[PDB]
Amino acid sequence: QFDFRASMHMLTSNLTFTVYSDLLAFVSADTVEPINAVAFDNMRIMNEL
Amino acid sequence: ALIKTVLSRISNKYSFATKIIRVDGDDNYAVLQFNTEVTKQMVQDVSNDVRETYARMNTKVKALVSTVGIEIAKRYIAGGKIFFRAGINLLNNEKKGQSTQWDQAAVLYSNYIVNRLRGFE
Repeated sequence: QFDFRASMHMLTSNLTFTVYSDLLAFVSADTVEPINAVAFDNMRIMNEL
Repeated sequence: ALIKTVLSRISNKYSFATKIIRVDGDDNYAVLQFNTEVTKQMVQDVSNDVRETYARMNTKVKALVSTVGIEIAKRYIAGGKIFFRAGINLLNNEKKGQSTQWDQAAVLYSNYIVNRLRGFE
């Protein structure tokens, strides 16, 4: 039997939110001048001149 | 000089590094690099700003902004490939040459070869 009162449930959710997909779209990234780019040892990658 | 001035003004509304500027006869092209990935709005804004900045100096320009290819008088690049127009006319000439019919037959064959290499057989 379908009992109307017994079948009532208060479904809860968040009122509203916005979902995002590409997080890195929010990141603007630049490089230092390649002449001054350094390696793991803190020295410039290329030093020939 | 003109493109340097225009790019200087365009830097007002956008941050970019001018990678290269090339002035090839009947065309000019400059590559601008941004700190973000290029969007539709960025392309449209750069095109409009370039046009308006050129107009500020009374220069009428159709500033075409792309991310993948250009079209200039002596070539055009599409999809990472290069194309040359094969529009050399064979049975018509721009002006009367100072050569003989023999040399003009030689030039006709030369033009046919160049057109064939460029895709017009």
